[PDB]
Amino acid sequence: AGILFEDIFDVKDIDPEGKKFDRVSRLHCESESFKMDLILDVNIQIYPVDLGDKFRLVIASTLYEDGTLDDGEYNPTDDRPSRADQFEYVMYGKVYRIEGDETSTEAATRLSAYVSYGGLLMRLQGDANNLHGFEVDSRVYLLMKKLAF
Amino acid sequence: KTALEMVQAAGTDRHCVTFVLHEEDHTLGNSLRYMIMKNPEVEFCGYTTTHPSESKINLRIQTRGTLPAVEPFQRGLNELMNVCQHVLDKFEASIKDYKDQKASRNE
Amino acid sequence: DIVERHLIDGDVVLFNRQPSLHKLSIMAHLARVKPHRTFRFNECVCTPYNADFDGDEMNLHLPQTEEAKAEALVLMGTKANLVTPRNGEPLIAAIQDFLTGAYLLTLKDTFFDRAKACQIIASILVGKDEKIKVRLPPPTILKPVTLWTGKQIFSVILRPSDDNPVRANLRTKGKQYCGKGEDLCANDSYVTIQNSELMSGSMDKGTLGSGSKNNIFYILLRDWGQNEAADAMSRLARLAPVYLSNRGFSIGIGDVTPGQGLLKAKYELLNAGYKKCDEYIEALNTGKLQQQPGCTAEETLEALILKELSVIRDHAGSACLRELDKSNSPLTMALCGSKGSFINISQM
Amino acid sequence: AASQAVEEMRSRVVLGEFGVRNVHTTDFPGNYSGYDDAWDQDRFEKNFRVDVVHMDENSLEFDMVGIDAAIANAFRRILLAEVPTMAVEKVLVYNNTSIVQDEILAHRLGLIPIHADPRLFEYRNQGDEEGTEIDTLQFRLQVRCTRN
Amino acid sequence: IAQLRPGQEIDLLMHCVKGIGKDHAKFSPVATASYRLLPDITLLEPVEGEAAEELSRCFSPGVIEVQEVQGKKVARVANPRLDTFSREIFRNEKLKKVVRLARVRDHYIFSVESTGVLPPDVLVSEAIKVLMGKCRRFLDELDAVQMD
Amino acid sequence: TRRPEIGDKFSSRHGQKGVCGLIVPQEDMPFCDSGICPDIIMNPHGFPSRMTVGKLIELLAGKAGVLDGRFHYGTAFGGSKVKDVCEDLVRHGYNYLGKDYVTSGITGEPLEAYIYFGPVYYQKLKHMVLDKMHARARGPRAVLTRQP
Amino acid sequence: QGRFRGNLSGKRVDFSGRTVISPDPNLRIDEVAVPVHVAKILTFPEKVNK
RNA sequence: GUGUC
Repeated sequence: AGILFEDIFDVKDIDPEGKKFDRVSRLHCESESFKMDLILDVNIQIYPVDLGDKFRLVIASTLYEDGTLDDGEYNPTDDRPSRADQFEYVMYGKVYRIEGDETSTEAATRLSAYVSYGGLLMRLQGDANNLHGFEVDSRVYLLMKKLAF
Repeated sequence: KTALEMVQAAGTDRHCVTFVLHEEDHTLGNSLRYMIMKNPEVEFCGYTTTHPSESKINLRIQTRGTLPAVEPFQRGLNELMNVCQHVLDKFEASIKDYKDQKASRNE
Repeated sequence: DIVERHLIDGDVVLFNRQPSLHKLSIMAHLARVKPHRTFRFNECVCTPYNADFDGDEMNLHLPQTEEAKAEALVLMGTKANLVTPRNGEPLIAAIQDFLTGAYLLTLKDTFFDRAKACQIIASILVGKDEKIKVRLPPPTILKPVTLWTGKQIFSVILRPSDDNPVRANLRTKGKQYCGKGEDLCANDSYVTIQNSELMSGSMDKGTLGSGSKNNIFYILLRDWGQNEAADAMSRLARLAPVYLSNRGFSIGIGDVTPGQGLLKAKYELLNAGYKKCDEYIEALNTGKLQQQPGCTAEETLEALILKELSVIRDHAGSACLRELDKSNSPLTMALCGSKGSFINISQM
Repeated sequence: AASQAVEEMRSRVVLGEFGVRNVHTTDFPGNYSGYDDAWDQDRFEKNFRVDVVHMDENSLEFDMVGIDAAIANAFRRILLAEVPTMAVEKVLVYNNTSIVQDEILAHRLGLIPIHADPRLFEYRNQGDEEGTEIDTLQFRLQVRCTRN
Repeated sequence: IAQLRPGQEIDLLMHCVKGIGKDHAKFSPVATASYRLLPDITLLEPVEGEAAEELSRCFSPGVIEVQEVQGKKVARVANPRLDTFSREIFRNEKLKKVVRLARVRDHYIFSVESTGVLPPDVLVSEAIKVLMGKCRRFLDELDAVQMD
Repeated sequence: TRRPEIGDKFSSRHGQKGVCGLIVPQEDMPFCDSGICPDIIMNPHGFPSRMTVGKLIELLAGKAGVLDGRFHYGTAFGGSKVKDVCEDLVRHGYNYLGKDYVTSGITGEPLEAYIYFGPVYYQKLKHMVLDKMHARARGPRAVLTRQP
Repeated sequence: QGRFRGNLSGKRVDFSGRTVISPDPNLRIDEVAVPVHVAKILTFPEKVNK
């Protein structure tokens, strides 16, 4: 189980600066286990997220538990039951611009990470040890699912 | 005369094939690309015109795995032949029944 | 034995214009015979000749000796001559239509599928590309729909295949940079291409425009060889225009219409401007208007009301921007910067 | 709630105040991860149907259900060009004494359609201007103006 | 065709041949070949009387009928077919959330209008055979190609 | 007698001159609904810089006139406004200002954005490419100096 | 219209032409289309090798 | 001398 990161987030704000696009909107989330600011963009036409909802976000690679790492992705083939059928939102992007917090000039331990899913941006902040992997160049799959309780 | 030519890629021997069709337009290109996209064994399929003052169309077909790109071409072409055959067979009967019914109700 | 044959394809032929001012007004290209009884050439190289394409008649020369046929190919070469000796900016980048198409393609709003992606990259295998395998990048969003993102379509011009060693790296801002964040911008006007694939931002007049630095083709020619810069300049001119034609870009009279809430916004400004300007008349007649600059009475009054009139126009233009839509064709062209500016919008 | 808008996105096309959404036709395998469509020929035969709304002397109005835009556009494109018919090509003028041009007269005569069955006639070989019996129709015109 | 005066004469002999519409416009066997997507007008909330009567005028006549039954002045869609799309509902934003305009993307209304050379009901049936004439001619040479 | 070809200069009677580009057949040039094809494709990129608004007004007035059946006055410092003409374009059934629903022909898919259609008075100018075309290799020379 | 910069500098060239230009976004960056009517007039001398 | 760039 190559899980890079997994947590439960709640949306505090959504699209604060009016509205510019017609299919994409900004999302502001927060957590309870570890203090962290998660910002991403998701399609509203497909995934109609609203205000004040709790979802589960998982960043990982190698969907199939069987293979070490496969060459090419096949759309309808289901040889190995992966983690995508249990969730409801899948993305495939890459990390870049590994920088940290610049406000605290002296000793701090807060690190940030930027991911680009082919145009849609994602910003993560949090603890140093919480980010275990998250290499500079890494192809990572994002998984989102609504948790209504 | 020259009906069609085959250009295979230098690297891929029988994976990426471009058929060059002579004296054709976007009519048979769009229907054929639709018929080949209906096939699940095809990754990339697409037609393009060389020049608007010419009639040479390059149509590329790529299959996922080790499979020649010549079989899906004729498969989709025969499937389109059957589709138009059935479309004509149904249209003829609809026209006939509507016409006979109108002639009956008129007089 | 000397034999003089007709013009065949693959000839170093000179093509130029008569009003020559700079040294790039004449160039040498490869000849191509086409039965249409007219001269034809790419629109990207129209800026060096400064043609207007309505009444221009350009001329053409044919070298006779073999010693000069090789000298006009290495010095007066289209691939070699891409920057200008005056400053050093690339003169051949793109024109209005291609810029608008590239801007409408990458908008963080476009979403294709598996079938349209195979068609947009189908019009790109036309020349020396028929013996080249094209790859399909992995799709981003596939739990529900497996739909494609338009920004990954644009990254195919840079790296068309796996064998081509093209790894571009650019990081710059646009003409609409909102600020308050380097790459968390509000209007996504920040281009960051890493390893020859677009990550963020929309292509505008400052990224792939003619007469600017930090250009895509310019950096591509500086990092890699110059032959790779010209092979990727025509690939965009075959990808952007067809998609723009199949998308639909048009302007009507409904685009430029004053809003009802806008007519009363400028009415207040015009009334206040008139009430304020028509006071300085009797103010001067009574004897007033203390003067800071060394000048005469009518001179200070000439500039005191000249700043009162520009305020009305500026305020009206600024209130008009909040009254327009997000699909206004003139506003779209102004944001892109192909042919137009905000001044023309505020004037119309 | 969202799955419904998802199946409605591909079924119908929505019209807005500015712009049209859901334009591309997505019914191919691999696109949707809930359904499967490869050919379904026997199922396609029972879903396709043709109706006739109105039929006039020289106009026919019909309806097609269960078909895409590709084959329909192909039909509409070949209805104009690839369907052959007869028209005037060559003209011998003996004595033109009028105001209209000879070229304009020939053009207007070629614009005149002909009520004839093109199925019986052949296709002309690469080139011949003498004119055989099977692939050339003769027409004569003669009129002179006189006073009353 | 032409106008004559006393002292004028015209004598011509023209040849009619077979051709396709791709060569010249005079070989077009059909005058108008077009189709239209089926309209769809879906209401969301029940309307009041005056709003219904004002919406009946915003559309083309014969789209939304106002039924007035003893207490109610409701609107009802009866036949959306005879409706030219003008999307005039977004003119007044008073209602602005009462109608949804859509186009069913499997329904096509073809309207052929022939010049008079041949019946238009046969032109569509001939176009279907012409479409497969090339699908067969290409397979004919593909047979010899794969024969090698 | 000459026909227009690639390289002929046309005007828009509004200070917009241009040489012809690509000659497109009738399978392309999409119709919107009724089957009307664009006779001359105009580029929307030359409008803002040239800053010509009278062109769209003239197109609108011409469309309204050809629909109604009366010539509209467009004199300077007066003529007709855009308030009484657009409300008259609604009675027929078209959109009120300029927009129409178009169906692309090369693909067969509708256009996301709407296109501006209408009749315009165009004019053909001189300086054809037939006369503005010269070439010489070895011809006569002068007697004073041996030069072309 | 003299002989120093009128004839010596000018020296009108042969094997040339001039024609109205038209757009064609189907060629490369270093390509240009020449009509066949002009190509038939222009000739290029070359010596025959083996 | 007129016309276009």
